Amino acid sequence: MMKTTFMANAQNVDRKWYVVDATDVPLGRLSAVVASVLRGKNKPTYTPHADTGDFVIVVNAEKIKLTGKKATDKVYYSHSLHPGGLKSVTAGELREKNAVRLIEKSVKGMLPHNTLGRAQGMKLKVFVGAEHTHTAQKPEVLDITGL
Amino acid sequence: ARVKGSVATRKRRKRILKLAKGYYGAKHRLFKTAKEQVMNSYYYAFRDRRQKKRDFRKLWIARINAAARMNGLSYSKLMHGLKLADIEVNRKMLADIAIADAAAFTALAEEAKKALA
Amino acid sequence: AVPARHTSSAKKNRRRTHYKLTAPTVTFDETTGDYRHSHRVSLKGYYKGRKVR
Amino acid sequence: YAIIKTGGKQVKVEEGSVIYVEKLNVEAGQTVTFDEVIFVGGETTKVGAPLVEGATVVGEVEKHGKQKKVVTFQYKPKKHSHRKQGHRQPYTKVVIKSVNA
Amino acid sequence: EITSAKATAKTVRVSPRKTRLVIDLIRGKRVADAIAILKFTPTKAAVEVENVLNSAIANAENNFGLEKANLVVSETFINEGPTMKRFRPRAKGSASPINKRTAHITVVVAEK
RNA sequence: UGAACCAGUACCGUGAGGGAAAGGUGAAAAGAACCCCGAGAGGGGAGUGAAAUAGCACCUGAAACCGUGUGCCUACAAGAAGUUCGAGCCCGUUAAUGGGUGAGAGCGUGCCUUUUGUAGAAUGAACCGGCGAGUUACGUUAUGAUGCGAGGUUAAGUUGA
RNA sequence: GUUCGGCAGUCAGACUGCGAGUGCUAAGAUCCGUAGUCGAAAGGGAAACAGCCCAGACCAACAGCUAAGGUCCCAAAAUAU
RNA sequence: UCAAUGGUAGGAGAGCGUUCUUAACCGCAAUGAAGGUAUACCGUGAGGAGUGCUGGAGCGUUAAGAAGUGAGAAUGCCGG
Repeated sequence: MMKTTFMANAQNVDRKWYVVDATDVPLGRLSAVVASVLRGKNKPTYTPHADTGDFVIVVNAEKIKLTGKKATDKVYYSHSLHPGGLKSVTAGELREKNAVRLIEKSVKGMLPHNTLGRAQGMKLKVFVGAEHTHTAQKPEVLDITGL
Repeated sequence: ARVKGSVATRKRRKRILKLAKGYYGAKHRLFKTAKEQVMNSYYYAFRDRRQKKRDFRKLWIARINAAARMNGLSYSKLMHGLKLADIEVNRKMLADIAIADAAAFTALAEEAKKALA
Repeated sequence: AVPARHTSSAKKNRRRTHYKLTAPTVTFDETTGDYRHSHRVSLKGYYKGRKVR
Repeated sequence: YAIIKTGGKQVKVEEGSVIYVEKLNVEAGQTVTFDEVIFVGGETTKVGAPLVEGATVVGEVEKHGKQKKVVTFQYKPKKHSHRKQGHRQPYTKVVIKSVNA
Repeated sequence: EITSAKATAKTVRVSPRKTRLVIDLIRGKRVADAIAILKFTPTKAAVEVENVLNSAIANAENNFGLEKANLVVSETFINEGPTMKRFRPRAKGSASPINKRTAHITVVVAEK
């Protein structure tokens, strides 16, 4: 009666690799489903300690389909612990410079904020204008839609 | 009649401490923080006698919408097809078919396809 | 000045970690002993191989 | 291989799988059969099974006993919360050979 | 036949916490290293551990004579005993006592 | 009994006064000859005794404290220090749906008095053990129990253990 | 429900509306009547929340269904029509 | 079978455990009482025994009576 559950993963994990891209795709609608795959939530094998952390690959990450004037009023912030620690990276700015944390900080907002969330969330694969590198392994392109 | 029952009193002390053993550090080297420490633990073990119910069911429905979503199927219209479906409204054994069941899983999914149909 | 709460003895020993003593380098059995330290005098008057009481 | 809900617990049985189940009016070991078995289940065979007939769990009844006396003190207000219950359960270990599938 | 090379001591005021500063150097090494550091120890606590140490080699030849050059320390421990207090005066009726630090001093050596 | 013990002792205070602490070796000291370490004590052998973890404050020996060894885990972690599940490891039991772990992950504001409401920056608690608080004397009322019943009832006292 | 008999404690509460009063028709302000709530009632919802809403817990359970409220991720259900 | 089982101050009922009880009932005890210790049993609870070990003299039953009688917590106390 007692052990009708099953992990089937918590030692025997999988490892798969996915080139996931669209050049312009909107940020939220990409973000929560690449969050779903970096969980492996879409994989039918969930465990709260699954470690189905997908090799979530992005290249050519120049553009969000940017609704409204969000490149003028998105503006980010930060706070260094020195008092009066406002330091702001702003809206359209550093998109053209380095659109990396332009994504994965928002996917930190996606993820379950814990050691596993920072595990695969700090195991993203991020490229902004590239053909990336190390196709020694086998990468696979995932979808287009927000499903 | 100035009597004590001293060893009996310490046997209540001994009884609750031996039943209290295991937690962090100083606690069994003391008395009273350990007293809640079993006690709080089966307060919400009493809640988890309802909440591993209500979270293993989240594992159930979550993994079954994971495989349904692997067939591109959403849980609400799937279950809606399960009430549309047969004498089966069987739930969580139908969650347990996450192992290796294209026959049971995708075919019962097709039963739901002819239930929405 | 005056402490607030009890030191937990594990943390008390975590204070007591770096407090340890350091072994001095002892010259071992010379003839069959006895001993000095390098840059120091034997019990037989010897530093630099000559007896000085 | 089959699925049977004896109590309010629907159960994958394998044709040989020892399981556990709450107390039934079996007495010591009389290996009796139960009949509301709904699935072919764990199949690798004939499919479907909305309501199954003749594939009943010919149950190889073994034993029933006491589970584990887990305990109860409850609810914590301040000002003298109060007191214990706590029991075990007359569980029922029964091996299941011989489904008709 | 047994190694059993143990001696002990009692009723000496030596701060066993600082003897637990002493024994970490001891517990692994050969007795030549032990009397090496022990003769060259700039603490007061570790001279008289040749009473136990010499008395324990003197156990090993008291009724063994075994592996006398070969003897590396098996184990030690030095514990507090009953620390004898004394009602020390301190200003305006303060006068707190003093725990004179008793110690058992226990050494086993063996081979290998 | 303050006081089982050289107790009204020690001790405080000039005084009037106050006022402590503490019993147990072993049957029998048969109290550890000797030998060795050690300045000595103390130890260690020997032997003693039914027993030496039994060695002079010595039956029995927790408890806080300090340890020494031990299987597991932890040096990308910000918890009333928990559950529940559980990777993985180790071990095998008031023989048992075994235990010791526990990474990881979900959800989780200590306990007491008072208050309208305290998680508390409201108190209070260093810890551990011991002590430590709703009685009885007589009376009334209520409720039952029993006995006999318009009749129940002996008080004080006397006898007697 | 009454009656009779013991045995109690409670006197000082808030809060949410709703209708009053006083107050700058200020207030988590007072002071009424009125219902609920807490107190003395968990769980869920609203980010934590004593008072609002829902829903009153003997217990097991690896059952389902549902209240409000939700269904892009944390965080489960609709990238639903 | 049906219905009930949040619950503080409140009130009612019931039971556990300690000690002494000459009572008896009736045993244990050196092959080991009590007491301690580990213990992966049982009992709705309080609680109960089993085993391993210390330990070397009183203890347990049952049932009933009687109680300085059920211990955290107070600048509780004393001792460590």
